[PDB]
Amino acid sequence: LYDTDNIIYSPEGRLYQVEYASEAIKQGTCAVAIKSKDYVVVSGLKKCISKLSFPQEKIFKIDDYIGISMSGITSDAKVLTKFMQNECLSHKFLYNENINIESLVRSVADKYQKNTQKSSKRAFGVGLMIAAYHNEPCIFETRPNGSYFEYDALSFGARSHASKTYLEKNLHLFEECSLEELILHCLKALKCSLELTISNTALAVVGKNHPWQEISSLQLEEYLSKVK
Amino acid sequence: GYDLSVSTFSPDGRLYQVEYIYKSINNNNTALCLECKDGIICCCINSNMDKNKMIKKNSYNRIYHVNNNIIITYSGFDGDARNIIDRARSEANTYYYNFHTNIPLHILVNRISLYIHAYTLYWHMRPFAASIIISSFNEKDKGDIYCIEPNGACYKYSGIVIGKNKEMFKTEIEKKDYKDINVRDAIEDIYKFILTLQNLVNFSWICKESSYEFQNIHEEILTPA
Amino acid sequence: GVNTFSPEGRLFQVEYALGAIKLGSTAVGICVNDGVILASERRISSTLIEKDSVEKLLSIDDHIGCAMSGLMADARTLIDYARVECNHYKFIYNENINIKSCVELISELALDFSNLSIMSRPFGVALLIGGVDKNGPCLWYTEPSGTNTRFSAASIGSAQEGAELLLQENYKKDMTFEQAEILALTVLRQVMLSTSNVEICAIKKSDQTFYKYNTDDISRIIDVLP
Amino acid sequence: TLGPVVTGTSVIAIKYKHGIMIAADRKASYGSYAKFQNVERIFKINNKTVMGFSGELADAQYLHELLTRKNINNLSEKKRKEDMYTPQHYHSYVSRVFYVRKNRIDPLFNNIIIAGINSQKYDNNDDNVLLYTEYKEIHKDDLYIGFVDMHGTNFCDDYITTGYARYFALTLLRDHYKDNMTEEEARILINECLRILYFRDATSSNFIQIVKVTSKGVEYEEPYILPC
Amino acid sequence: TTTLAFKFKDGIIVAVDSRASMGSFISSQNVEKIIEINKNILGTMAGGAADCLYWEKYLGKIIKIYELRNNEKISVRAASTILSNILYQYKGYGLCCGIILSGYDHTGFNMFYVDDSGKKVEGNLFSCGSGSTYAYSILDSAYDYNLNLDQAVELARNAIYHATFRDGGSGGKVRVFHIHKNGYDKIIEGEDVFDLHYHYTNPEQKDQYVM
Amino acid sequence: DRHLTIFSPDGNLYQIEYAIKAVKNTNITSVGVKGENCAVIISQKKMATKLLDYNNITNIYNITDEIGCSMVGMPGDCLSMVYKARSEASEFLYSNGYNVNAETLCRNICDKIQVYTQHAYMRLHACSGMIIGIDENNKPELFKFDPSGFCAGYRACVISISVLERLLTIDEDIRNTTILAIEALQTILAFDLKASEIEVAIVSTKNRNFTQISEKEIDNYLTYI
Amino acid sequence: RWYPYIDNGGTVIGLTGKDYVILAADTRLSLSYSIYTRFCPKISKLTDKCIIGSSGMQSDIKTLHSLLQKKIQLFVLEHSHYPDIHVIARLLCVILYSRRFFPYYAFNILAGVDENNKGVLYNYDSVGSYCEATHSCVGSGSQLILPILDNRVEQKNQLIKNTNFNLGDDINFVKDAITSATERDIYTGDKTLIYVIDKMGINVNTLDLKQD
Amino acid sequence: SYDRAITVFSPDGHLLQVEHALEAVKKGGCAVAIKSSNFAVLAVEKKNIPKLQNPKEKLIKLDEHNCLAFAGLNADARVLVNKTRLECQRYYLNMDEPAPVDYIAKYVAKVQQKFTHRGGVRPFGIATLIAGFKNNKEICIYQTEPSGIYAAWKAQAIGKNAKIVQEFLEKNYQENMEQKDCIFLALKAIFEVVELSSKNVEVALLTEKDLTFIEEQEINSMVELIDQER
Amino acid sequence: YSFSLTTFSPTGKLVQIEYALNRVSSSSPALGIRAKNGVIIATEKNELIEENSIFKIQQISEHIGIVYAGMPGDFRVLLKRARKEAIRYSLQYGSEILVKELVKIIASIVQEFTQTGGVRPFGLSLLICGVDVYGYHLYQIDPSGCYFNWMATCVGKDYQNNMSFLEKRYNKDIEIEDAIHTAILTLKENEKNIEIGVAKPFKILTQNEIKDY
Ligand SMILES: CCONC(=O)N1CCC[C@H](C(=O)N[C@@H](C)c2nc(-c3ccc(C#N)cc3)cs2)C1
Repeated sequence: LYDTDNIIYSPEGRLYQVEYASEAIKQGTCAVAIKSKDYVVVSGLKKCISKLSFPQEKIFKIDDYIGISMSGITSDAKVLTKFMQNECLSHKFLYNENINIESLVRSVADKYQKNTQKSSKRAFGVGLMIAAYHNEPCIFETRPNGSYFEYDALSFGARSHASKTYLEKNLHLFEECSLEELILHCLKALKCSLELTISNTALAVVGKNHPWQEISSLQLEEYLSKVK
Repeated sequence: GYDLSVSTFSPDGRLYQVEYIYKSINNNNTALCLECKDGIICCCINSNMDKNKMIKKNSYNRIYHVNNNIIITYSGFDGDARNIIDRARSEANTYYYNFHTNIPLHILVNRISLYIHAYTLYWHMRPFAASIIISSFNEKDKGDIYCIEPNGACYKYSGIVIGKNKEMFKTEIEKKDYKDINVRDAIEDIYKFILTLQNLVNFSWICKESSYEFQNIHEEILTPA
Repeated sequence: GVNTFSPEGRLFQVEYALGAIKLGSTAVGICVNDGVILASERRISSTLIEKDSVEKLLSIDDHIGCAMSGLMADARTLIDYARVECNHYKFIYNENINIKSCVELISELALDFSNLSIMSRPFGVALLIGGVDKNGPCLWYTEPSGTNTRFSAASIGSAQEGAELLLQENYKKDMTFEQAEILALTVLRQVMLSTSNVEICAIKKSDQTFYKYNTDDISRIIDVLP
Repeated sequence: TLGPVVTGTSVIAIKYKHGIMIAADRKASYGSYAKFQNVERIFKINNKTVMGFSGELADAQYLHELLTRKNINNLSEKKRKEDMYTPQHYHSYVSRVFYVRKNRIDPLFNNIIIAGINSQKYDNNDDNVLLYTEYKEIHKDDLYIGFVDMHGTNFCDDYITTGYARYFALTLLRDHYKDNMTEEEARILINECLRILYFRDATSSNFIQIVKVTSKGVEYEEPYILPC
Repeated sequence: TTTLAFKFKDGIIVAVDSRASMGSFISSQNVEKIIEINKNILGTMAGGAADCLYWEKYLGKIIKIYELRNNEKISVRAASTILSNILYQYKGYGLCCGIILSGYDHTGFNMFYVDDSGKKVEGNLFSCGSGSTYAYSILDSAYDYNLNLDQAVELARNAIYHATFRDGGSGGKVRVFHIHKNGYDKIIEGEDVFDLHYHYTNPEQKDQYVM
Repeated sequence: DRHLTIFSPDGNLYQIEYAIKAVKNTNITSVGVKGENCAVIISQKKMATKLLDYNNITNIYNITDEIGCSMVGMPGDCLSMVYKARSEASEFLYSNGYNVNAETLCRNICDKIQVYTQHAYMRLHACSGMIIGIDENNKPELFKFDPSGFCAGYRACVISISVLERLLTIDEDIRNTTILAIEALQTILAFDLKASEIEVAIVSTKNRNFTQISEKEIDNYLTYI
Repeated sequence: RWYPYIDNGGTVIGLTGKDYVILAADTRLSLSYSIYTRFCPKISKLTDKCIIGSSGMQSDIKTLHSLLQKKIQLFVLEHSHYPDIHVIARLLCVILYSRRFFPYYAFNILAGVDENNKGVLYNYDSVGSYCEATHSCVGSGSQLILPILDNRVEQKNQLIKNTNFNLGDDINFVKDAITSATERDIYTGDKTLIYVIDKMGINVNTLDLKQD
Repeated sequence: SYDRAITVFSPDGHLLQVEHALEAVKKGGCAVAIKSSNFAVLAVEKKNIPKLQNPKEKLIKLDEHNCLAFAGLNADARVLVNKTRLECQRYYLNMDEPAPVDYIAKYVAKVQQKFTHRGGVRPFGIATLIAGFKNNKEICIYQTEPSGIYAAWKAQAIGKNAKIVQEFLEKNYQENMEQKDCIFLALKAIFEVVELSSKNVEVALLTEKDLTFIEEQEINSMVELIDQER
Repeated sequence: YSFSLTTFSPTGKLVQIEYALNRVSSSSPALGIRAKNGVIIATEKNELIEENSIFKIQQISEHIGIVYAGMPGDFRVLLKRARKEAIRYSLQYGSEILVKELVKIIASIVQEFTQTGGVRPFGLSLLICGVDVYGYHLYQIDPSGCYFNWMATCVGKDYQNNMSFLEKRYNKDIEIEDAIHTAILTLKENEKNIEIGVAKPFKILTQNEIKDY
């Protein structure tokens, strides 16, 4: 009775539809993101329903130094990806400088929570992991209930608790480690979530004097060999 | 079955959605504002996210400012609070559009309280889940502190606490009169009441040392307190 | 509520619309280096129906075709939208749309009912859209949930599972275009054969042009079954 | 505005060793009548950005109030010193405003100069921005002076003159200007340019306001009378 | 400009020049004026080049969408009607378009003339542009229905040559296309009118030609 | 189903009764009394239901210099009705160029309230109002309305009725009317009242402007009784 | 009344070989017998194998180039590949025709090297009419340069031919063309920028000209 | 319900309002369409109280060359027919050629799907049988369901007891046939469900020139022949 | 969100109209009597409330007056609308509005809320009295939106008994004074309770005038 519509607060003081949208995030595949003094690396699992199916794209570009990973409903993620891309390019057209990530994440969070007020609309059933280098590496989590948070390290999706435990164990080493060491730590966390075939793992990097770039297949194979 | 809509009075004459919003806000993080002789000291305790160790240290700040001399803090949901804060900023900007002067604090309080109240009328809008402390300090007028409840009310205080554990914090801060105490001598007592660690707290004030303008405590003043 | 969520995080209307796409005649699509082929079963309920009037296969563009299952009228609306948008792209840019981009447009219209940013309910159709672009041939599956999936080979309709198993058991990457043709006919034969029983279309890498099969082409691959 | 009535005269601006120096006389003419002779014509946008105008006063005041509220909007969304908008951002905003107004055949009857310091590395002024209450040698590439026109055409140079100074002072600047000029050399050069403008321009005045945008912020020198 | 279409025994001939002069200055003598609207209908540019190019391509996209929806090639009459209605919708805006749409459909060989002012006229011998009167003179003098393909081709080439010779705003090259049942052919893709003058009127080339 | 503002099978509208119950639940009392050439409203200065600023609490309001009012009920609804009354008076002055009457303002406010009464999609304002002002014939006017959207003029009113009935020079008339209002509130509440917890507001022919007497004058009047 | 159009002057020359494109343009900006500045570039980069130069009103040119760059970047983000010069050409035509009843006062040359490693130049008027060419010129000086290019490139009035064209000779020819433009055109002068695209990318050279 | 979803997916996967519209269509009177070489015949049942109701309309001439026969709700049929006539004339204005039967059948099916999909509207409780001529001068018949799906038919029946008349038409259609034989086939087909009488049916022959209604005397003679046969 | 709250019952009844009818039935009574040379409408009804500010009988125009039974606020908005429509007809055609046209317009407006989405019917019944070139007019408008043309009628509480009394007492050829006396007789089944309005222009009779009658 208290979860039939999204505008009704529960007697405890909870919005059940928004919490169901936040529960839809857990069904997505695992994604992990970590950073250091310089770089950010984001890794994820490309869903493959059958051997005839190609893997599903997991990471997307937003700007020259911004990229995203998603967990939840893919259409919502596509809508928000288009919104962020148009916002970044509109800032680049109106003014001749890069958009602030803080303003962009605030805009995306406002766009989320605008749908949680009108009874006609529904909350966004997708959680976002925005990785960027504006003046320094940065990772942002955005949840369906309108909130966003900075993160030193981050992970979420199906079976993400083990990777989060690995990050809780190894957070103190990421700041001083080199870029290849950081890539190995991210890949080890992604393995701990679970087999890391060339097809089923997406990985990308962004940092100082390094635009957003998916690591190639040969380099990815070399790094996956180095994981042991 | 009268509590399933904000636009219906129960047989007792009560709107239960407002009471449920009150319960939700009381379940959220604690926020204090206090009126000292040289300034007002405001702070927030983000202890609900103590379990989350992955958060970047001192990044989730519930303290915001308007026109560089009006602190505005909240207890409730983040998105609704950001709507209220952006509306307050827009109203201040409109007042400067028309009149070339900063908006008075109480007119902003009335306008934003009416804006919050406007959502508690229709059957197709979610009422705001946030209690808002808006405050300022002046050399002449001393500290004006206003608390806007989710029901559209707005009340002036000489000290206010909202969020979880508000009763204990209220009776603790009520013990001593702060109209003859400075902010530097008050931060120690605020930390003592927060104990009854330091990366889950936010602070701000508008005293003379900040030239009566918004600021946050530097780590070198945080630590010795 | 059309937009209401479930406690499991799944939208009720999308979950219900997924039940509609199972119902329908079976169709299959195979992609090889030489080209892409889509075969489809016809439902000739009685002799009074004109056979050529009902067409399960059709063109979204000169270089794109599709096999559709589910609620047919919704499919006619979707293909009309796709045709308009594809020709708009060809006007605005003077080239051919990628099949991924057309599939993404069709998926973007699919969940227009949600009104996140006008349709009122989800579509009840699933589409195997094949075609040749600068990246070669490809074949993309889309469903009411709004998710797209590039496939080497795929099937839709009532006998989805059996056709999928037969495709998985008897598909190779480097197989000849005629090899893929006999694969399509064998899969449809096992699911259910003569001219006008099945409709076949092909888009080749050499031509990049839609080509609906007819008499003496349907029978040619029927004559070389194992 | 349908055309100018109360018009402001030329503005001069140059780079020098410690920052920007911008000069304007404090006269606004009502046709051919010195109705006002104490008019502030150079506006402080923020601690490292100032604006000057030549044209109708009402349009300039409108643009100044627009940029002022843009500055408070920027300050409200501030977390660190690098979040502040540089003179490049304000110059692009003014250019877009003038272009959009030009599309409708309804311009702001003005020619605008936007000047200041781009980089934040020379001081920590914007750590605690205050609104209601030795120098450093700054590189030429970290300074900014930019012209914006009624038709929206805009550009940047080491020295910008707007108004009638484009003929009288621009010649002397193109002859005598040099890089790394001292404050005194810049002052005497600007004084000579304003002397020639006062002698040869009817609408000009010999009551000058100089503003310095340096490492210690914006500094309004007390107005003075040009000797002879 | 000079564009000149005309029906004849085996089909339709279309012929155009290739200039895009901006007032007195010649901007380019290599412009394609016979826009292929689709595989059977052919366009033709006169007047404003931007409007003709844009709206003929728009008619092309409209015809492609119609043919894909209904699965049958459109008629010359329907394309002419759509173009005329679209152009009449922009009455009072300053468009400048003179178009000759020729083609083959199930009704037969059909030719139409359309204008930016909503005109639509069905005929068998049309000409547009600044040099249209001269091409009309040559065509109406020499036109016959029972001409062969080569006879009609040389007639069209001669008419275009005379139009370019008299008219200051026409010249460059001449492009002559032939439309038949199964499509169309570019009989002359491009040919300088310099050689046309020194072949037709001044073959001796011993002195300057007196007009 | 009593949720909507629709007719019950007995013909009653229960949402208006529930809103009136909401107004009564605040336990806030205000007494309006007319005089020969003056009108008084005396209201009780307390929150609707230690560090709270008790000077800021008030039920009386200034719609205009001449007209004033006292609203009782929900606080957000009270402020919203105050802003509606000010907008109505301002619109009247703009269109007609002379000051609206208390009577006409009450008519228009209840016309606005009837829209919420009739429309199902609008919640009713839990607000009763008591407006006073002098008319153009130099006589007082005391009008009063409730959440039902029905207004009436009263010789005296409360938001007990018999207590006023038995009780019922310009300076002497003003003094007697103020004493009557204070004594009526004291007798209705049935406990001795301090001057710091009540608020008196007066309009009169001598001073046309709405104004509230200071606490010293209220103390003098209480010591007089 | 206020007339919402000015001519900022200057010139932009474009040439193509079998496997390369050269685009020269002056960097003078002028209101009317006056000089705003002595360095205002007219050529912009769109992709790693395409450039656009233009002459006319400078605000229109700058806004058009920024909008076209934004549209190409959105195209790359959406369609997962970089557009050819022909795709950008049709896009520019549509963008210019969108303002058909209040046009961009800008005449453009779109230079690039296509999929087939073939140099392509598309010249554009204000209202979107456009065509391919081997050589083109826009701006104040164009009526001077274009007869020279017609004489040298496609010699028609010459009975014996010499078509031994190479990159260095073409660069020298374009340098001579812009030099002759500077001599006989008041609005052409100051430095000039020459962009070259042959097989790998863009290479930029600069040349001082007469400062008068 | 100004903009609200009246038709939505059920737990099984059906759009329940569409089947309810089909149930409404099953109440409508029987209507039969038969094709021939260059002409068609449409025969539709009529029910009217004798001696009171004016006999004077289930068949319609849509434009110069099309014709329609519906089964279901009559007011919905009337508004759909008015929209169809408007679109016929709109096409003939926008193309300067008469609307083909295939185009207008597609438009009617599109409109029915649109009312099956838009918010704040109810599905059309009517099935339709259109008959007409194409651009290539061939004649054909299109049957359109309430669910937005259409299809071309050689011969078809809609309305109450449609299955019996359909399976009767299956065993008697013989490709090209004369006008007399076509009309007689239509009469004996539609009379397998409705009572054997002359006044319970109206039948019309569509030719390239115009749609001609068969006079009551011919129908009565053919009814007498049918009665003598059985 | 525009959906009709008033809906047909399974027995073909608009029960919301029935409940509004019940509400006006529970309200205090009013009545009207039409004479050969006049028309009268009268009412029935604290010691602190002012009698001047609560007049149920109101004037729409110079020869049209109105009385109601039901809700006060609904009556005030309908009175404002009636005055606006009368002013609209006077501004358009010049002459003062006819009683029948005003009654038809108000009846249409009252019926509109019976069908418009998201609103309820008016909770009152009106009685218009007036004079024009076609004589004297008395018209009753229900919550349903139906206008009834009467010689004399009663509305509100105990209206059946009052109708029986008036039907026994009423005659067609009565005078203004006899009609006023019969109205007071019907209302009897004090001075301050009754208020009377008679339509020469429409007027409200002061308290002494009812006192002498
Ligand atoms: C402020 C602008 O400075 N003034 C300028 O730039 N001018 C004026 C003088 C002649 C110049 C000229 O003609 N330049 C040649 C290379 C051009 N040709 C075209 C063109 C476009 C489309 C078609 C077609 N179909 C044909 C030609 C566009 S430019 C263009």
